[PDB]
Amino acid sequence: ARKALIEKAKRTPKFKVRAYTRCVRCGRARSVYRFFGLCRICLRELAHKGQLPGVRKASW
Amino acid sequence: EVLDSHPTDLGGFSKVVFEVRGPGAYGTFKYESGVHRVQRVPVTETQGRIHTSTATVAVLPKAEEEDFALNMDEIRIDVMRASGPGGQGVNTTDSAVRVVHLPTGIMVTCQDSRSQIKNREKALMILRSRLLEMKRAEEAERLRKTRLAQIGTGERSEKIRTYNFPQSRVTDHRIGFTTHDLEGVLSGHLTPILEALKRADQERQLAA
Amino acid sequence: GNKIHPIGFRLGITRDWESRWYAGKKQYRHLLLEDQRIRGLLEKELYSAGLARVDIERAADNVAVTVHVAKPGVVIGRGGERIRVLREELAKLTGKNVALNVQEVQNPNLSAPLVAQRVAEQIERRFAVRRAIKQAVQRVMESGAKGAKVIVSGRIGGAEQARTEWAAQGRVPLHTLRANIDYGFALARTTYGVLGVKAYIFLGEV
RNA sequence: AGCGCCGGCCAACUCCGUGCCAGCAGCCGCGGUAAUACGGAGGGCGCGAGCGUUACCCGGAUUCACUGGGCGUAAAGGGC
RNA sequence: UGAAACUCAAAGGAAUUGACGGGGGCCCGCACAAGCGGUGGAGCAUGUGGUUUAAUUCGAAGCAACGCGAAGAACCUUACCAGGCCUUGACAUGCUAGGGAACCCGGGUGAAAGCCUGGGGUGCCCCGCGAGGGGAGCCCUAGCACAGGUGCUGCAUGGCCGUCGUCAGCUCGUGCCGUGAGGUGUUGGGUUAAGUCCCGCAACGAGCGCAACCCCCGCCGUUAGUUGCCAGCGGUUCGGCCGGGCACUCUAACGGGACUGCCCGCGAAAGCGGGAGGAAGGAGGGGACGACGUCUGGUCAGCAUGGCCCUUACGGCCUGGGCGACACACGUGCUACAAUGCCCACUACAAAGCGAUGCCACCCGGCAACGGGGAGCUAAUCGCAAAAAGGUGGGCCCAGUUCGGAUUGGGGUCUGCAACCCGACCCCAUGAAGCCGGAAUCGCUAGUAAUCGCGGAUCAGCCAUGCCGCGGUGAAUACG
RNA sequence: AAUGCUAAU
RNA sequence: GGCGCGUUAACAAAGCGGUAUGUAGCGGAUUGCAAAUCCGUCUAGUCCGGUUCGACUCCGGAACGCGCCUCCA
Ligand SMILES: [Mg+2]
Ligand SMILES: [Mg+2]
Ligand SMILES: [Mg+2]
Ligand SMILES: [Mg+2]
Ligand SMILES: [Mg+2]
Ligand SMILES: [Mg+2]
Ligand SMILES: [Mg+2]
Ligand SMILES: [Mg+2]
Ligand SMILES: [Mg+2]
Ligand SMILES: [Mg+2]
Ligand SMILES: [Mg+2]
Ligand SMILES: [Mg+2]
Ligand SMILES: [Mg+2]
Ligand SMILES: [Mg+2]
Ligand SMILES: [Mg+2]
Ligand SMILES: [Mg+2]
Ligand SMILES: [Mg+2]
Ligand SMILES: [Mg+2]
Ligand SMILES: [Mg+2]
Ligand SMILES: [Mg+2]
Ligand SMILES: [Mg+2]
Ligand SMILES: [Mg+2]
Ligand SMILES: [Mg+2]
Ligand SMILES: [Mg+2]
Ligand SMILES: [Mg+2]
Ligand SMILES: [Mg+2]
Ligand SMILES: [Mg+2]
Ligand SMILES: [Mg+2]
Ligand SMILES: [Mg+2]
Ligand SMILES: [Mg+2]
Ligand SMILES: [Mg+2]
Ligand SMILES: [Mg+2]
Ligand SMILES: [Mg+2]
Ligand SMILES: [Mg+2]
Ligand SMILES: [Mg+2]
Ligand SMILES: [Mg+2]
Ligand SMILES: [Mg+2]
Ligand SMILES: [Mg+2]
Ligand SMILES: [Mg+2]
Ligand SMILES: [Mg+2]
Ligand SMILES: [Mg+2]
Ligand SMILES: [Mg+2]
Ligand SMILES: [Mg+2]
Ligand SMILES: [Mg+2]
Ligand SMILES: [Mg+2]
Ligand SMILES: [Mg+2]
Ligand SMILES: [Mg+2]
Ligand SMILES: [Mg+2]
Ligand SMILES: [Mg+2]
Ligand SMILES: [Mg+2]
Ligand SMILES: [Mg+2]
Ligand SMILES: [Mg+2]
Ligand SMILES: [Mg+2]
Ligand SMILES: [Mg+2]
Ligand SMILES: [Mg+2]
Ligand SMILES: [Mg+2]
Ligand SMILES: [Mg+2]
Ligand SMILES: [Mg+2]
Ligand SMILES: [Mg+2]
Ligand SMILES: [Mg+2]
Ligand SMILES: [Mg+2]
Ligand SMILES: [Mg+2]
Ligand SMILES: [Mg+2]
Ligand SMILES: [Mg+2]
Ligand SMILES: [Mg+2]
Ligand SMILES: [Mg+2]
Ligand SMILES: [Mg+2]
Ligand SMILES: [Mg+2]
Ligand SMILES: [Mg+2]
Ligand SMILES: [Mg+2]
Ligand SMILES: [Mg+2]
Ligand SMILES: [Mg+2]
Ligand SMILES: [Mg+2]
Ligand SMILES: [Mg+2]
Ligand SMILES: [Mg+2]
Ligand SMILES: [Mg+2]
Ligand SMILES: [Mg+2]
Ligand SMILES: [Mg+2]
Ligand SMILES: [Mg+2]
Ligand SMILES: [Mg+2]
Ligand SMILES: [Mg+2]
Ligand SMILES: [Mg+2]
Ligand SMILES: [Zn+2]
Repeated sequence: ARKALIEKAKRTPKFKVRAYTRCVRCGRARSVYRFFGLCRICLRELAHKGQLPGVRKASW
Repeated sequence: EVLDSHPTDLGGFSKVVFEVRGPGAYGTFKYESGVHRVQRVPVTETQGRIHTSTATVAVLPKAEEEDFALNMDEIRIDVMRASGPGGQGVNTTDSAVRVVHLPTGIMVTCQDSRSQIKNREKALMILRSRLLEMKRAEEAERLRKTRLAQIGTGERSEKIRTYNFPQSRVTDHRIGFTTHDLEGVLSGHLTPILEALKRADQERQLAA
Repeated sequence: GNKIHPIGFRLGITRDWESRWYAGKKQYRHLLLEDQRIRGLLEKELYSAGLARVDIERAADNVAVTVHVAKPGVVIGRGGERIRVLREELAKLTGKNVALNVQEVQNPNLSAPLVAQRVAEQIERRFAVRRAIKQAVQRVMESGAKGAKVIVSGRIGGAEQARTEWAAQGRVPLHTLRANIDYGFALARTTYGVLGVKAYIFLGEV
């Protein structure tokens, strides 16, 4: 139950509380960041490839 | 109810004997007799290898506890003079007793007391104990042969069922029945295998 | 888990971002999704052209997109017959104005993605793996690079047990930040599974 | 026109079936769900009115060493 | 003196590289010791084993599984269960045929999905004032190629990660030694945090690691001065509010500064000890960064992927339930057991963050949660925002207490279609265990431990006492 | 002063 | 048959008219794991009938088990 779940989440529900976020890259439903729309795994992958503008490794 | 138990330090059993009480217990457990084979990575294994082990299951019908009594119609009693000291008493008294179990020819002689009555009673008691011992010995021999015919040597061959954990597979080789619910089977869900075995037993009597 | 991504480690020091634009909290994710869509579409379009790098650049409702390929003619074609077409669909895939630029790579031997892609293509052709790694590393070293490394992981040659084969020459200082190291990755989908190809090329220190 | 063989020794390789079973085996060893080693098929190699197998003898075996071996620690200096 | 039957496919000698030793030597680490505070006992939160259940989805297993995947389980999530439903399917291309759809508001039954349903409209290119017919964005019915599968295999795999271990190592080219495996280099002496450096040497050099290059903190300088700040000046409704200024603090870019650089001593040297100066002294403090390899390590349930398996069902939709069970066992935490304390009132002092179906000033009503008006702020401008420990004053007076706040009864607020299973918060009443914890066990060497509060991700709401960060107050001890 | 670790890389 | 004795929990085995122990078993600690060790905890009087305020305990019976005697012929 992966493709159907992704499409159903992409669909409008009868109630507004039944809408939940999913990762726009791999379809994950857990740990999805609002700022990027991506899950933590995809976020790390894309950040290591320089494809996230202004995003850099943090160290202080 | 569990009758006998010999546990091991790691939580296994080297032997465990229990009772299933209920109408049709033996009829429904009679297909579990034989050698069961498991292929898996042991928890006692250090290098992570797969091992093939076996366990033997013996199923017997619970017997009866009929008491033993001597039928006097097949027993002959002789009385005669004893041997040894005693003077005119032992010369003239029929104190010595012999009891003979006619079907088998086994005889017991008693001369311990001066009294014929006590000697007769003692001889009958000894004869009863001897016949009871022989009956028990023959019963035990028959049961031992049945057990051996069921479990054999426990070798890896001659197995009756295989539980493959890496493949999550259960195979009954008597009927070629393979299923893939290993956890369910190990949790007590033996109905499909047993119904297949009963199917095979009913189909094997297709005569003519 | 052992090694950090060579490019991600040096972002803003030696390497530069592949996408360069500014967006606020309201527009970042939609533009990012559009960028991923564009890159995914172009990846399966110019594969035979030798696609190394795709750069997305946005000013105001207009996106640049500059691609770097081994053979620009494979992207442009006869009088641009393909160059226009790949642009038009892109607009129909973005709903904006696009300025697709084509750039030639001076040395295909010095671009780690191209080396990795070539090695993966050879592996897919049921070629020998060890010979391929040796030949690719030697080719890179023949073009003035100060060092090179190529690593292949998987069921090398269809074997039932996965292995890793690597070759190296020169210098590959992965712990040096001033070192300009180009990293490339490629996948080989053979009938027996997927093999991973990694390429490191060292081009001196800035 | 047939017989043996096709893991190494040793010449001649792929597919399917099975799953420490069935089986193979001169030695080393194969087979426990992706077997060039089991069975079948396609192909191949060697011989061919034959082709294999068993038994026995010599060779390889300088492994009873005359040609042509050894004995500190590998088997081997006798207690003197 | 001295066999055989039988049995095995080897038994052996020397040397090599490792590993190991309750062998040796020299070293090291909160390893011990020296200290301070905990855990193991109580109650509660949470994860797990087990057991139970229709289901209590699945994975993670010594260290390196157990506030772990899960940075948000009422529905959704959801992968499990029960029932009601659908069939080329909720998603993708293609071949047809019949309609020609395309897009939009209504009817019955139903818990909903669904089933049966009632009223209009396709551009574009056409013969064209024609009935109309043709190719076309696009849709449905009946067929197919097929889609779909969180179904199995991490003992077929990629990618990523954990671990030995931020440990000081692991190797290579040529030369030389050895029949050979291999050795040398890389061993010996001194030194270092370091295979760090120096000296010696059949070796001479090199690579991956160490270090450095990057970020934050600590001192200063240049560029600037708004929404920042206010030393001097003039106003002032007493707030930098204004004029004005960039002095200062600060903000963020660029630079300098520290390098055993100097002096004394020790030593071949590397270096070690002492001192001056300096904000900073011997790596200045903290991050980022993890070698060849190891662990048949983890992940097919994030994704991808070989093989196997299902195909009006192992696919898909809805409602309801379960993941929240409960004789017990364990791990990680929170709150305490009190006077170096608790309660009440007034009164100070931060940092880093977040905010447009948002943050919400202020005023009104309710004890309150909160509700009703309603500015300012797309935010160095406005808000969250009150910091708390602290300081001052008062009350409690050694008690199961004005300690402690579990459990339960009742009245309410808010979010959400919907708080029964199963949310959070306010008020009233109730006021449990607990008097410092057995064998045992854990963290920590300085702005550290301890202690106090604040923010953020996920997120309608929240079961967060978790996690990632931030600052306030601030120890003890290290002989060895 | 302190015993042991079967059997498929 | 006569005389004498005994029956306790998981096993072996004691005192007591009113109140064990050793080794096990079970929960925890330690250990990579098992054993060993350590901290806690724990299951009863053969049966029936009496006396007694009160019976595992004193008395009577029954069952089973054990020991010795059973001679002059
Ligand atoms: Mg399903
Ligand atoms: Mg939500
Ligand atoms: Mg989500
Ligand atoms: Mg006589
Ligand atoms: Mg006499
Ligand atoms: Mg007589
Ligand atoms: Mg007489
Ligand atoms: Mg050959
Ligand atoms: Mg064979
Ligand atoms: Mg054969
Ligand atoms: Mg096969
Ligand atoms: Mg053969
Ligand atoms: Mg064959
Ligand atoms: Mg010859
Ligand atoms: Mg020979
Ligand atoms: Mg000879
Ligand atoms: Mg010869
Ligand atoms: Mg001779
Ligand atoms: Mg010889
Ligand atoms: Mg000798
Ligand atoms: Mg010799
Ligand atoms: Mg010897
Ligand atoms: Mg010999
Ligand atoms: Mg000898
Ligand atoms: Mg001699
Ligand atoms: Mg001798
Ligand atoms: Mg002598
Ligand atoms: Mg022999
Ligand atoms: Mg200590
Ligand atoms: Mg405690
Ligand atoms: Mg406890
Ligand atoms: Mg506790
Ligand atoms: Mg679980
Ligand atoms: Mg799984
Ligand atoms: Mg842990
Ligand atoms: Mg934790
Ligand atoms: Mg939670
Ligand atoms: Mg549902
Ligand atoms: Mg649910
Ligand atoms: Mg693995
Ligand atoms: Mg892996
Ligand atoms: Mg090491
Ligand atoms: Mg060499
Ligand atoms: Mg030599
Ligand atoms: Mg070394
Ligand atoms: Mg060496
Ligand atoms: Mg180090
Ligand atoms: Mg070095
Ligand atoms: Mg470093
Ligand atoms: Mg200035
Ligand atoms: Mg494993
Ligand atoms: Mg696993
Ligand atoms: Mg998968
Ligand atoms: Mg798979
Ligand atoms: Mg849960
Ligand atoms: Mg509950
Ligand atoms: Mg834990
Ligand atoms: Mg605790
Ligand atoms: Mg608490
Ligand atoms: Mg109180
Ligand atoms: Mg609820
Ligand atoms: Mg109490
Ligand atoms: Mg008290
Ligand atoms: Mg402990
Ligand atoms: Mg330390
Ligand atoms: Mg907690
Ligand atoms: Mg031992
Ligand atoms: Mg041992
Ligand atoms: Mg033993
Ligand atoms: Mg030992
Ligand atoms: Mg072992
Ligand atoms: Mg052993
Ligand atoms: Mg062993
Ligand atoms: Mg007893
Ligand atoms: Mg007692
Ligand atoms: Mg006791
Ligand atoms: Mg005990
Ligand atoms: Mg115990
Ligand atoms: Mg142990
Ligand atoms: Mg134990
Ligand atoms: Mg114990
Ligand atoms: Mg007499
Ligand atoms: Zn994702």
